[PDB]
Amino acid sequence: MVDFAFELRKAQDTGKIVMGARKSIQYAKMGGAKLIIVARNARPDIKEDIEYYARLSGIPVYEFEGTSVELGTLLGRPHTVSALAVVDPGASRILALGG
Repeated sequence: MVDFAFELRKAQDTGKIVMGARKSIQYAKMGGAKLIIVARNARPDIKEDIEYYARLSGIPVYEFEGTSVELGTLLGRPHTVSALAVVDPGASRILALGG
């Protein structure tokens, strides 16, 4: 099974990700990510904008089952992260979550 926590870290360390709602929306807009991940408690309008821009470009969106606190912690940050975009999956299987 594709293990979200492990593969996300592996993408972070061997590929390229960008963190936060601001950059995640930008990258969805420009068609410059391969997956957008949102925390379950991402702000409704931010979820909706991400889902919309990703749909325009054919970019899958995956909702992480935990909070932005948990997502931040997984990503090695002492702050919330409510969304991120995987630009390059590196050696990871993270894009399998896009279905």
